[PDB]
Amino acid sequence: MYGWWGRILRVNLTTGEVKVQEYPEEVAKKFIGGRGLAAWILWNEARGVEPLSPENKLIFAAGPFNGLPTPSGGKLVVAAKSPLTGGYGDGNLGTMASVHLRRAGYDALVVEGKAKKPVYIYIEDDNVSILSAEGLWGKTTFETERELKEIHGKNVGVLTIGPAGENLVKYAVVISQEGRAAGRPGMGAVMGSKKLKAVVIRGTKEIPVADKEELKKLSQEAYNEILNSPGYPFWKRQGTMAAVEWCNTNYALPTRNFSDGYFEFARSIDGYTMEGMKVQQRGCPYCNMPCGNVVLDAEGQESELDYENVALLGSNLGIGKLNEVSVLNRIADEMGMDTISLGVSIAHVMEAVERGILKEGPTFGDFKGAKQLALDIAYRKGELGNLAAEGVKAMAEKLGTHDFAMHVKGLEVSGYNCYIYPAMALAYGTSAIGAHHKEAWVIAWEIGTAPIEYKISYDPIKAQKVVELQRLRGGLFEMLTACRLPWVEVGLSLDYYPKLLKAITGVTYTWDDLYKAADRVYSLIRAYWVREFNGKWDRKMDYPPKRWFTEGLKSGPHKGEHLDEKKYDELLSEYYRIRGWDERGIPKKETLKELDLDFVIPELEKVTNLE
Amino acid sequence: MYGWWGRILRVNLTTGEVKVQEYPEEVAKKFIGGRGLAAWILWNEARGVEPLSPENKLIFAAGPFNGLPTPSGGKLVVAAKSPLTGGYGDGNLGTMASVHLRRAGYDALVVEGKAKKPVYIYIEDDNVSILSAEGLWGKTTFETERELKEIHGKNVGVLTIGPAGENLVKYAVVISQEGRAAGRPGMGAVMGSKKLKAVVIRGTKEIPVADKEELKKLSQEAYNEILNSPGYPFWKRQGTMAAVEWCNTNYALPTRNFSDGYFEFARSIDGYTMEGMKVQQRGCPYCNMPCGNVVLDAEGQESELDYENVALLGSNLGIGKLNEVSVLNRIADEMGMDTISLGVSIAHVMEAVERGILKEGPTFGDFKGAKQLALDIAYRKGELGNLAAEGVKAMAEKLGTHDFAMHVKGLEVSGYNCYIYPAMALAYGTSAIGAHHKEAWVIAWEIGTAPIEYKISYDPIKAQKVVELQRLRGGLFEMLTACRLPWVEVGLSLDYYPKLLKAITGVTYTWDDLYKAADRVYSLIRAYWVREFNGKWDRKMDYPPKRWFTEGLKSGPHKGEHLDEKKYDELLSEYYRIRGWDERGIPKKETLKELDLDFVIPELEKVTNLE
Ligand code: SF4
Ligand code: SF4
Repeated sequence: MYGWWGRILRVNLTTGEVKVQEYPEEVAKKFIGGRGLAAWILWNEARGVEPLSPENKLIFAAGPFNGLPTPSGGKLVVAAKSPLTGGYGDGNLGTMASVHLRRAGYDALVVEGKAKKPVYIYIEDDNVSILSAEGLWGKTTFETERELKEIHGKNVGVLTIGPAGENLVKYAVVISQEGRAAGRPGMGAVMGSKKLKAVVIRGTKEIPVADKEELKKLSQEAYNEILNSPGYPFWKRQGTMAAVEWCNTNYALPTRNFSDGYFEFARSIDGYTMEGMKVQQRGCPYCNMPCGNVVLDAEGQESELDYENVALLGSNLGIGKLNEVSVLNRIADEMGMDTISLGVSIAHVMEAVERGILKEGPTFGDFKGAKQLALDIAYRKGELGNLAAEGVKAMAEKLGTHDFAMHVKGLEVSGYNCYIYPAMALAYGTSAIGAHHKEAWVIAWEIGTAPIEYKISYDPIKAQKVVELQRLRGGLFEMLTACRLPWVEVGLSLDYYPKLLKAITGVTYTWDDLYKAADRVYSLIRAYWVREFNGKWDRKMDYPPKRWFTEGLKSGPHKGEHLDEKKYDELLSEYYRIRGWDERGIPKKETLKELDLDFVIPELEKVTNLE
Repeated sequence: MYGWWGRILRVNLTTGEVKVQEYPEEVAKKFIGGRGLAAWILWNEARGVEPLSPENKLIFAAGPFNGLPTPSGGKLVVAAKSPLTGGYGDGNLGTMASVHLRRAGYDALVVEGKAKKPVYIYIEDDNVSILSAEGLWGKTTFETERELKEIHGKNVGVLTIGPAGENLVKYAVVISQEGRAAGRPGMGAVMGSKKLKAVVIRGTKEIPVADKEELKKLSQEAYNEILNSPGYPFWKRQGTMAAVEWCNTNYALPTRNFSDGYFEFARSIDGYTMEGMKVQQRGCPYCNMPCGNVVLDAEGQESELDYENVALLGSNLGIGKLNEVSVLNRIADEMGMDTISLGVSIAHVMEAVERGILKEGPTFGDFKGAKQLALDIAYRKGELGNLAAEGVKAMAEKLGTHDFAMHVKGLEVSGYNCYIYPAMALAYGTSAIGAHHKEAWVIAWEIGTAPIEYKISYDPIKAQKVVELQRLRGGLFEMLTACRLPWVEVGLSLDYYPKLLKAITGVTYTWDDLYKAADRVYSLIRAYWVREFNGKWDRKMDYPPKRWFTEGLKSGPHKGEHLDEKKYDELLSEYYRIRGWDERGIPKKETLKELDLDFVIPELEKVTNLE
């Protein structure tokens, strides 16, 4: 076997047992890695488990591209049954831990059980130990990684959780290298529930490559193509922050809990403003187009800015000064909580306060109040911090505020306001893990323009475009696993991927093979949700928030415009037709058989009727 | 088996293999623990090795008293073939590592081999790992322990080496809890030679004891006997520092490389001065008479003062301000170098400089110059610092200054100047590990008074006294292994010891059994020296420094007086007569047989003729 090790590191925190599981080359070829491998593991090992119980499996899954010098191939997938959504949950982050896990001889790391006290997992090739982290517990993510490196050396990959993870904030994430984050659906809370403070990894092994020279050649070509792309200069300057102006121009910038798609103060929180306050730039392993832009916040502290962070903690909160939004951003990284769900939870509180629903709490534009709430959420201080720490779905159940609860499947909607964007609304509605733009950022195509540089339509071809994008963004890139931005942003040819894959693994994958592996992952993931939800499931699970159907844009040429539910419903049926799912969004028996998921049928039938 | 576990933790840094060695209860009964067990291990496993080579064995040996709540029972022996003397070397320190090692299920820890890069050993009960210490290398002992606890928590025992150990200073030691030190004969250099930066230990097991109720009863009585002793109040005030005035009054205070036994500025570095500058008091585990007296030095830094540190870095260097001596003391602790050998080496340089033998270097009374040289020794910076880092024996050979090289067997003489004290000179001459007062502080008995509160003689009875004290101090207390101070200083009855040993192990030891066990250890150690010296050995190996014969006291009523060679030689023969050793200081065959050391005979016969 080349590329894949066929090895998965297993750590049981309850028993202290550490072992290496060998999985068949057939499974590796069939699921490829990252999310695929994770979905296979969770389907088999997390049936009916409580997300915060010792039985949940915390998975760190790499893929064949990882550990090797592949173009922006320093990504890693973190997965577990989600404490926020109750379904399959995952996330991705660039981190040296990805390079080291693979160079240490493993394709993935699976943590089960729960330690008796705070501990961290140490991995140096074949030497794996569960060590006491009593001294680290309570420290920020930044401080935890800094201290671990002060002991073991700079040459290690470190994954940590901060107080939000330790306190089981439902959208707590895993942090690496002060800025890289993974696991919006609460991977950080699953990590915290096991009393797992960090993971330190070092690898030195040579990963067996089927064609060393092709690999080295293809990689050099791709790097050069990136360096020579016309978008490279502007990408180097603004990175994802170029989307603030682009979204504002197109009425897609979430403003005041998604109330409007335009923000009057977007310029003072945009990419140009960011350029003027940038002090450093860093990136993920093996990437020659770094986009981790670091600024100084209002308190003079370094903060790494990404578009989503700014959109959800800036315009979405009615906060118009980038230096202030940057303080909130830093807090999220330090505490280890998702900037998106954090911002949407805060915005939800702000709307409830302005409406008189909540007697106390911050209002839109209130930076000091937003900062205090962010901190109270991470430390679960007071009734408000505790409520908001649960996310908008849970919070809305308690407050009767479902009308303005911006989420899909319990996962908070990200940085694109879709009052007039049917395809993007469908992307959020059908995202495998819950509302996220990860799997299909189709709004650009719907508009005809993109950040590096209108008539509302429900054409069934939009459902086809979303499935196509999900195959690449929610499948391929989450399985390799590698950054999708070189392709998305600078236009690196997708042809490099199946070639790099054969050069590495020696297996020839055609685009249809890849499209099929991605579809298998999608149906398996959906199957997981259906099974864990005990068959209680229908098409409404794939609907975007009610706000986009009952309210419209508040300003500009498109004022009053919104989504037509009837037409959205028809577009959803088209999505199901293309995926081979029934009108409830559940995979059909024939579809499962065709995707080599026969094993799913018996289990799903114990819970509902299949078609 | 009670008391002893009969288990030794084994760590091979070259191969990375960790295993547990079981040894018979008969060996445990025979050698008891600590130095006894260490001597057994070195005899069998450090045969013909280079002290700084991977084959040398670094031993951390505890005894049956350790890990249990025994009066001042938190001591630990650190042993290995010495890079300073070439013979058997060991030292002792109080440390929570002692409590933890034994509660983790081990009687001792033996480290062999050499790591490719800096590492530290982590022990938590049965979970043992070799971890990267690449970020730690180069840090002071204080900072190393502090950082390790910032990761693993406060409930651990830690042993570290500082830059002096890393740089292989010949008298580098192992440090714990910013003040406790062990291994004057270079144990820190052996540790540094293996690229072992630290040992972190945690133990939670219940150590099996034969009679828990009697152990509890005896310990409470002993603790109360200490509290209620007439010497307790003055001890709590001055600790070992009371010896500065006592030695000065009796012309035993090493002054200017032992040139005199009287120092004109002794009051300014004495116990009363120490009391006026004490800011804290620390101690070893399970001790109710803590003696780690912490003062602020001339630089406002904390420094724990012990008599020897002050005598050898103060009066011995012509430095009369305690705050300045405390700066040197702190450097010795931070760097991890023996204060005694450091001071004697610096003192040697000062005399050579003032005699014009050395053209560059500090002179007596030169604090600034002494500080710079101490730092240069730790970092092996320059010709002078590298030379002094070798110790006086090696340094004297190069400079041809043997006439004033104060050492015995290559270990520098400690804090008692013996121009007029034959028994104490015999104590230094016959000390099992080289010049040290550890095994027999007979000078107090020789004069008739003690710090806690004369006509020179060579009576044969003085050799008997030295043997008796060696049995207790170099044997019993190094085997239990427990602090000898409660007995020496406040008069704790020695009768508690055999009784406590019985309550713990279930085995009865009469005083004759203990004397025999101690004599067995003394002959096995002497046999190790002879064998490692390839048979090149004679009575002059047990001679005190030449200066005590060729010069006399420079002050007071005893001005001009010194030791007589012929008379000392007869006293030494009396010592051998009592020990059953021949006129070359080598154990006789019948003595070895009597002490159950038959196995030693064949090995000694390959290098010399036995009697
Ligand atoms: S483009 Fe940005 S997110 Fe992608 S690998 Fe490079 S630094 Fe990481
Ligand atoms: S008397 Fe001093 S050296 Fe002995 S155990 Fe107590 S604190 Fe340690």
